Amino acid sequence: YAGLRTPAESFGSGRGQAHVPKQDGRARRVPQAVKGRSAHPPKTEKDRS
Amino acid sequence: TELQARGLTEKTPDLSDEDARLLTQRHRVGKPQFNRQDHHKKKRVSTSWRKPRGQLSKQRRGIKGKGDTVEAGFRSPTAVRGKHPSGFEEVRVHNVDDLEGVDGDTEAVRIASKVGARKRERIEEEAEDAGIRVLNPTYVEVEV
Amino acid sequence: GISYSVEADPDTTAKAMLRERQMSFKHSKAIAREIKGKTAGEAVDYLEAVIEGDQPVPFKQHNSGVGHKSKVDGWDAGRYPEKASKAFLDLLENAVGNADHQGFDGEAMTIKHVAAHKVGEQQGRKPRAMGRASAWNSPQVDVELILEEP
Amino acid sequence: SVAEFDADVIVDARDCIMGRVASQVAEQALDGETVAVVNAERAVITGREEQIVEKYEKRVDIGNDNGYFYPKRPDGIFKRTIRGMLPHKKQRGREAFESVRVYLGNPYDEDGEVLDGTSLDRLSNIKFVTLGEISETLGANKTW
RNA sequence: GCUCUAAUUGGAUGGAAGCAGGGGCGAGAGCUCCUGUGGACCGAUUAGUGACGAAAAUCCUGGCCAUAGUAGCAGCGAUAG
RNA sequence: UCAGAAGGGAGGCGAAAUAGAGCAUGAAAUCAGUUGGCGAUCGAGCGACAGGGCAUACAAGGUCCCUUGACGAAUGACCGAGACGCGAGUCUCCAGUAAGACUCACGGGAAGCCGAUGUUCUGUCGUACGUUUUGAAAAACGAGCCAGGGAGUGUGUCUGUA
Ligand SMILES: [Cl-]
Ligand SMILES: [Cl-]
Ligand SMILES: [Cl-]
Ligand SMILES: [Cl-]
Ligand SMILES: [Cl-]
Ligand SMILES: [Cl-]
Ligand SMILES: [Cl-]
Ligand SMILES: [Cl-]
Ligand SMILES: [Cl-]
Ligand SMILES: [Mg+2]
Ligand SMILES: [Mg+2]
Ligand SMILES: [Mg+2]
Ligand SMILES: [Mg+2]
Ligand SMILES: [Mg+2]
Ligand SMILES: [Mg+2]
Ligand SMILES: [Mg+2]
Ligand SMILES: [Mg+2]
Ligand SMILES: [Mg+2]
Ligand SMILES: [Mg+2]
Ligand SMILES: [Mg+2]
Ligand SMILES: [Mg+2]
Ligand SMILES: [Mg+2]
Ligand SMILES: [Mg+2]
Ligand SMILES: [Mg+2]
Ligand SMILES: [Mg+2]
Ligand code: NA
Ligand code: NA
Ligand code: NA
Ligand code: NA
Ligand code: NA
Ligand code: NA
Ligand code: NA
Ligand code: NA
Ligand code: NA
Ligand code: NA
Ligand code: NA
Ligand code: NA
Ligand code: NA
Ligand code: NA
Repeated sequence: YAGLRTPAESFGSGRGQAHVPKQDGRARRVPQAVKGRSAHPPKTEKDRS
Repeated sequence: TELQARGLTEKTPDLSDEDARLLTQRHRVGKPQFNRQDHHKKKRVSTSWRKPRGQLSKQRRGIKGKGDTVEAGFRSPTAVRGKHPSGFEEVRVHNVDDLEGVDGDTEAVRIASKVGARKRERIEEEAEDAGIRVLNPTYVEVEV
Repeated sequence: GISYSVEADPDTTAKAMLRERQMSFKHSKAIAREIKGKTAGEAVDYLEAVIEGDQPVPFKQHNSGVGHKSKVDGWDAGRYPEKASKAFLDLLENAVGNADHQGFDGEAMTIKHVAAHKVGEQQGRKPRAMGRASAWNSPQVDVELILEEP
Repeated sequence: SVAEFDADVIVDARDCIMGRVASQVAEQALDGETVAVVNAERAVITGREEQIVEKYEKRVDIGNDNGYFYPKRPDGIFKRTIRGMLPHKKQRGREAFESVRVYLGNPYDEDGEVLDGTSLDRLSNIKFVTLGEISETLGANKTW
């Protein structure tokens, strides 16, 4: 759940801003966002044997 | 009181006639800078070469004046490729044992930057004695 | 802050600095430019006339909308920035005092080096219409002065 | 104007075809020669006077705020004709052009020389005009 | 070319990494040296490992220049010194 | 010194204070001052390649210029003689000769000298980049600038391959 705990929403068009989820005026959750989730992270379920 | 380099700094390799010709050719022909397209137009774009990928890229399309693109036709002659300008082949040296097997006729030695002065002093004396030029010699104070 | 950007001979020179002055950096740049090469005493007399409004300081760089001045020579735009001028007077009073204490003749020493540097901003916000605020900031200025014997 | 130009060549344009002279004067000036064209008013343009005059009148007429400043006088017209045969915006071109001067009459002591191929035979031709005539029609003040 | 693991093997307070400026090699990705700064760590070969390479997404965050000594600090039936 | 528990100067400590307090290192964008080059008659994808000028402590590159000579691919003459053409000119011989890029040798020379680097000038070519598009310099879309961040991953099953 790292980077996913946030109800950040995108405003969509009309503010002259990219459509990126924001909460309290800061980008959140998406992998290109600082504090956003890791897109393809290491995973415990991987078989390393 | 003047600065003088340790070792045989004037030593030159013995090259076959054809190698010396190819060395002279490489030096004469040279090559383009092969800097990345438009690196001079944007500070965030550095000179390090990247193949131009743009469908419309002038350089990719081979438009004269937009710079040559990296291609095998540009490689230096096999015989001379990688030689120091002097014509020596370089051998990288981290210590005294590294000097073993080095032919001071065809090879000069380059002491790694990390190697300290104490070990450098020893490497440089052993190299001179073995007839091997040090490309990056210490400069020491000596009389006029 | 800054350090002295020019080397100076302790025997032939005296030094002074202002730190973090809240005053126009643009005015400071213009003043430095104009007093460099003057005698300490000359600079003092100059700045006092600026404060009185008898002498314009040429604005050669930050000139937008600035009205022309007849006393400006070889240029057009000038102004009378008294605040920064007063601070330069403090800078000169210190420098000349430092100099006197070292046994030089302070007023007669040449200004070898004078330069202003924007060392920061004191930050503020100004409420605007439509529920937004925008920057309302104060420049912070260091200036170095090196006096040198003729 | 009255400045005493020192010319390696003095050309007499009297009864000569303006463009054929200009072409030759252009090439010489680019070749390093300083040139004075003399008796410009008596220089000649072949063809039908009425269409010739319309063309030059159109050039006086055209213009705007940015401006098209076309000379009415015979020396001016000749000068401009030569400028059209020089890369006068490039450095070597502007230099050549400034090495050329055109004169009404002949301010020199010596007669000029007649360039090969430029001379018009008045006994063989009635359809042509003198620059002087064109200028008068254009409204120039006649000082020659 | 990047990370960390392993084996083999090296460098460093007689100055490691990083950084700035500069010299050499490679078609090139990039390698390497010198000087200054820095003041404690750093490689090479082989076999692995992967949160591994950016000029772009009205991309994200932070910093910063021009804009500019510019707009506003007048306007309101309360013009106030 | 100062209105001064500020700040500045001088001084002290320490290997170091450019370790002086949000103080290890201290990039870029960028600012002040200053150096080199250009510069108030002149034209705009900012460059690539070639060539000039001015500038350059050492180090890590050491080449380079001129006369002569040797070698000498393709190509390849003048003049002269003979013949032809109304003429521009051509043919035959001199002759595959002289010449001919690179490379080398003798002699002489350069030390801002050669390379290289900064800037500028001249020549040739040149309307960014990425994307959308049949067609983009586009009056199609995106970005003010820089740094850092930012996109084929795991399990299961199936099918190939080494
Ligand atoms: Cl290859
Ligand atoms: Cl400012
Ligand atoms: Cl100004
Ligand atoms: Cl006009
Ligand atoms: Cl032109
Ligand atoms: Cl006729
Ligand atoms: Cl060769
Ligand atoms: Cl020989
Ligand atoms: Cl993939
Ligand atoms: Mg996170
Ligand atoms: Mg290169
Ligand atoms: Mg760049
Ligand atoms: Mg070392
Ligand atoms: Mg060393
Ligand atoms: Mg105004
Ligand atoms: Mg409100
Ligand atoms: Mg090994
Ligand atoms: Mg891309
Ligand atoms: Mg931002
Ligand atoms: Mg404005
Ligand atoms: Mg009233
Ligand atoms: Mg620090
Ligand atoms: Mg001028
Ligand atoms: Mg369409
Ligand atoms: Mg990155
Ligand atoms: Na939360
Ligand atoms: Na697992
Ligand atoms: Na200005
Ligand atoms: Na004036
Ligand atoms: Na005046
Ligand atoms: Na005609
Ligand atoms: Na006109
Ligand atoms: Na935006
Ligand atoms: Na140059
Ligand atoms: Na698109
Ligand atoms: Na495009
Ligand atoms: Na268009
Ligand atoms: Na902005
Ligand atoms: Na990635």
